[PDB]
Amino acid sequence: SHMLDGWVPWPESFARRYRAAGYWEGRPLDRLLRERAAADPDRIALVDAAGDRWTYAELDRHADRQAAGLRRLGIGAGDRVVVQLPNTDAFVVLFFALLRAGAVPVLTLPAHRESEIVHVAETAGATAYVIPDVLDGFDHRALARAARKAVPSIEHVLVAGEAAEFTALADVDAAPVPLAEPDPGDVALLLLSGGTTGKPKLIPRTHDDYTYNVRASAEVCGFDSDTVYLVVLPTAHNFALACPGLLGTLMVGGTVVLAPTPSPEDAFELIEREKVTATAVVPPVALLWLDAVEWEDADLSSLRLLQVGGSKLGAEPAARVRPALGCTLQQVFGMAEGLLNYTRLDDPSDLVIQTQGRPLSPDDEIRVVDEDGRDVAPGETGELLTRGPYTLRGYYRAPEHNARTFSDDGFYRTGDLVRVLPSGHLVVEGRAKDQINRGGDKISAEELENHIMAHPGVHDAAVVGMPDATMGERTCACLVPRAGRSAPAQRELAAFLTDRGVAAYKLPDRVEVMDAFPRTSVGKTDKKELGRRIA
Ligand SMILES: Nc1ncnc2c1ncn2[C@@H]1O[C@H](COP(=O)(O)OC(=O)c2ccccc2)[C@@H](O)[C@H]1O
Ligand SMILES: [Mg+2]
Repeated sequence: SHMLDGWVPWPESFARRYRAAGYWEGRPLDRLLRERAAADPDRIALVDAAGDRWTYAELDRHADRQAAGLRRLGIGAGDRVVVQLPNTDAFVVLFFALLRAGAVPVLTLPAHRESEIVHVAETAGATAYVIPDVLDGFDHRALARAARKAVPSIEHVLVAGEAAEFTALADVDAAPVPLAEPDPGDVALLLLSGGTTGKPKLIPRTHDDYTYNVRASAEVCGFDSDTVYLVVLPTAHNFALACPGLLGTLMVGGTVVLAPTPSPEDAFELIEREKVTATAVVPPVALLWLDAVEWEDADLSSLRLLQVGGSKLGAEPAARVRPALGCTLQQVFGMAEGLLNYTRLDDPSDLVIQTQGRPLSPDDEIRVVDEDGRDVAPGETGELLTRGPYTLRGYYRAPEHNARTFSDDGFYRTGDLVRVLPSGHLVVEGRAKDQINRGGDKISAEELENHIMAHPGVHDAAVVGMPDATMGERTCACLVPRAGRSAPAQRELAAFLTDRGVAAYKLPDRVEVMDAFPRTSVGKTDKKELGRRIA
């Protein structure tokens, strides 16, 4: 019996291998803090952007108090809680308090709006929603009111700030209570995938596979008690949470330092002030920092490791990382679904510059296949399929999408196009999935098309990616105007999408209007040819 239904557990044969190999160590996710705080209670665990800092024993205690307060509210074993918080200490405490209460965090980003939040809350049948009050000029409590009208299961709303009619997250606090450990083979959290279908999809990560993700990534990244990790991406991003992210920093006893934004203004000062040794960024932020050192005077010398992932860093800026930033580059080809590829920190610089890494686990299995599903010859380009000790066997409550996306023997189809080199390192060559990668931000084309076509002037919509030198891809919305009406232009369509509740990173960069969409045989919209007609 598993505490949650709607997910697809590993076959018992694989489970026994991964336990025998020491990958699945049988420990709840919250135990990495409990254990580090018992051994190093007085070490500084967490620093925020203001300079406020907390020990391991203070983090562990506060998480115990907030787990107790959550239970006084009825948020307990197996309930799903949508979490949408900025890079604050409030997120870190709530993450471990939800785990210790038995609740399942459903992690969303600050940029997500009503469309994403309502669907994610509905799919998970979430019983609570955790928000800030106002962030980047948006009042998230308005969003929480709209979410509660569409999703009746939401009983509580916890606000990191002025809670209005809702519950203040700071008041969720009570004397610690003995709370039962969860089964380590159960789902610990739900991640939001970037998406390839009309509706976002949630990824269950179990305690055993996510601990191993964190533990093995910290080993390969040299994370130790002397690591000062700067959280530049959102705390809810798998990359900054667990690869090794903040959980890996806390697992080994380093210091987590929270950045409010990735701008040099904020990031470079925290690196100088806190003596940050490691961080992780997307390539657009990499290029910015690579530029900004020529007019910023911050001392960044404590930097030892810059991870760059989410999209492919080019070889020319990759080669600039050591001269400009004085640190080692690690390319990270990962996914919230599982498989992580890392360059090794002592790889020859050729491989750190030209490749996106090699798999994290000895039991990560890699297949590269052609259109006919057939394995390619060595060193040819095909679609990557993967199976392993921390890669999901199925999305959460998405059986139709599961039947298209995983092979009969359990291989997850990444939708990425790759080459495997003789050393085992991968080179990302492109994408088979219909998903735009806008500076690391993933845009499901089908989701956005369903949004655009709901506009009264749009009949059909085909969303196509465009190369961009600094963003990697931008978004073009190709529109067939509704019969005898005028399709909207770029600013009006963007305004319609915002009020419909679409995250701002999914707003099209460009609008193209045409009479019909190029079609292949079988009658599907040819977006390879649109990529040409719109050029
Ligand atoms: N270094 C890279 N080069 C080229 N493409 C990369 C890449 N890293 C991710 N990708 C692409 O993002 C997809 C997964 O994105 P996701 O938002 O779930 O998480 C990371 O994006 C993510 C999660 C954990 C660690 C790192 C990135 C991958 O399938 C791939 O298409
Ligand atoms: Mg340095």
